[PDB]
This record gives sequence, C-alpha cells and structure tokens, in this order.
Amino acid sequence: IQRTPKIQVYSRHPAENGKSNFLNCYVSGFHPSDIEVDLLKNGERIEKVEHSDLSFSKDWSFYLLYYTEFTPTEKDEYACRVNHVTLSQPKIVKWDRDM
Amino acid sequence: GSHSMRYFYTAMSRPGRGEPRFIAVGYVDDTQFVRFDSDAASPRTEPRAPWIEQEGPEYWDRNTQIFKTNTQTYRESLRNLRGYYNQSEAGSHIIQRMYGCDLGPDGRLLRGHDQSAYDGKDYIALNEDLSSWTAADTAAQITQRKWEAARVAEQLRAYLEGLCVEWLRRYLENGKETLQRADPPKTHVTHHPVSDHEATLRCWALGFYPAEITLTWQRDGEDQTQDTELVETRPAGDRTFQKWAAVVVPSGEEQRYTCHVQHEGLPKPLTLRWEP
Amino acid sequence: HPVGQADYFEY
Repeated sequence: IQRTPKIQVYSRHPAENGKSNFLNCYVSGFHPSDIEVDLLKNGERIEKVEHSDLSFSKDWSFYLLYYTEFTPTEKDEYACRVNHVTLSQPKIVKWDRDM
Repeated sequence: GSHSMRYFYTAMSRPGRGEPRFIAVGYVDDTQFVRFDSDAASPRTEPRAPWIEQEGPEYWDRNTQIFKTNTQTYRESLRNLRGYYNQSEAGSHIIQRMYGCDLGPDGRLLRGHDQSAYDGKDYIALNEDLSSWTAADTAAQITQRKWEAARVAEQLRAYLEGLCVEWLRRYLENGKETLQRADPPKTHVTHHPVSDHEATLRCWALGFYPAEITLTWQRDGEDQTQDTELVETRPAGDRTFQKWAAVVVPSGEEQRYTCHVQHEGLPKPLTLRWEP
Repeated sequence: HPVGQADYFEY
C-alpha cells in the first residue's frame, strides 16, 4: 500500500528580510515515488525550482528536497504545494519562519 | 568516527509510459556522491560531490556500464515479480534495493547489507552472516532459490568485505575535510505564547553534520517524550541538517524545562533553557 | 563503487 508525504517548508539560513536565502520544501515518508511539488510566491508557482535526486530511507519511504533562491520580505507569502497519489487534493503548506 | 557507504536503487514500472525507470544514487554517510538516471537525456553516472570528481574516466565508464546493465536487468526483474504476485500488467510497481558496508571508528568492517523491497514492503534481505537470505513471502522464496543457484550471496560477501570497504576508505580519505568533519549544531530556544497561560518552547538545532542528533526536553529533569513535538531532521541544502523539538508549558514554569542536545560534533553535550 | 555481476542476477 501507500504512504502520504510529510511536508516541511523552511529556509536554508535564518530568515532576515531583504537578505537572499534559499526556500526549501522537504517531502519525505511517501510511497510510491511519483510526487508533484511546487514552491509558491503569493500563490503563484515559482519557475526555476531545483530538487535532489530520488533516494529513500531505511523504511523504504522516499524523500526529496525542492529548493530555490529567494529573498524573504515582511509581506510576501511563500508556500509549498504538494500532490501525491495519496492526496485527493494538493496540500498547501505555508512557510512560517518560526517552523 | 563510524562511516558507511550505501547505494540506493529505485526501479519503477509505468505501463503505458515507456519502460521502467532505473535510478541509482550512492552515499557515504549523509553525503551523496554519484547518481545515474536511465531517464536522463544521455544516461551516465554523474558526480555529486567534489571529492569524487578526481576519479578517472575508467571509473565513470565502469559505473555507467553497471548501471546500464542494472537498468535492463531490473526491467526483467519487475516483469518477474509482477508474475510472482499474479499482478495485472496495468499497475505501476517498484523494486528498491539498498546495499553497502559499515565501518567502525577504527576503519574495519562492522557489517554488510543488501536489502530489497517490492512496493515499499520488505522482499528479500541478505542476513548479517553475508551467506544466507531472509525471504519475506513465497514470492521472495523464488528469488531466493534463483540467487542461491547464481551464488549471489557469495558474490556480495566478496564485494562487501573487499571492494566496498576499500572504496569507502578511499572516499573517506579523498573527502576527509568534509566526510570526516563533524559540524556541531548551532542551538537556541525560542518562546511563543499560545495562550494566557501556556507558551511554546522550541529548541532549535541548525547547521549540523552528520544528520544523526538527539534533541529532548526535560521538565524537572524528567523526559517529556509524549509531550514533545519533534520534527523530522531535514536537509538545509548546504550539506547540513536542521531539527527542532517543541513543548507546550504552563506560563511561568519555563525554567523547569531544559533542552538537551547530543551530536558527534559537540565537544560537550548541551543543556539549554529559554533565556528571556 | 557499486557492485557489478552479483546484481546482474534477475529477481
């Protein structure tokens, strides 16, 4: 059977407004391996997102890191949108800099 | 410290969408160093860490031969397993394999591993004796008979005790400035009111390598296992990892709580509290 | 370095 992804959205370095950084969305614990991940800026899909090569944990579940350069601001909203066979609808998880 | 090498193979059928995809990635500890993807425009083994780049053309050619062969072989294996489980040709299925060797802090072989899964469930695994198999069901028993006839276990034992360790030790030397460097976590405690009389203490560990870490909260010196929210350790994207542990505490009782941090990079284990 | 021949055996 199947396992739904865990999702975490966070920055590579501690977020400081106006300072360039990297926005990460880490999906893990899922099976099977096909998965769709987008990073959003104020609801719109960010274009040039990269990701790590498919690998898996000791329990066989897959994990991937999706990331892109970004410069955090006070008002800009960032999020990660994930769809997987386990999800009836894409799951959106917002970036919270305390998380 | 202790070190390991692992290869992770994922072979995935996709009926109606071409032949099964084969991916292989190689790791030393938490550092990936090669990849091969049969879906790539021109499939070849590619370096993924600076210290492997010095390997010669023959290394890259040999790797690519092996992974191309695997690509073909896994396509047959996927067909085989479909049949073993009387499955329809319509579904997508996955075989995963992870194998490699572990060294102890003195650099000698601790143990070898070769484990396979089908659709995310244990399928067949080489036992720690590197001589016998554990098959998960009657389907895997068919694989076992085949592999015994091909002397697969004997061939893996030779690799695991020989080349696997030799190469791992070579990589450890070539990448010593990073692979043999433990980076300790940078830690802090944050405080977030969740109500008039509860607040969240969150204990942060950032920038550490390798990923193995222990993060706990104690109240009056007593573990708060059930009450602690623990996120999965996550990659920062610069080789390092991050983790936090959170506990919700009665307002005013903050000083009864201590965060404890264990990591290989730490001269001394850490005890942290919220510092208003 | 990956193992070779041993893995060339179909499941």
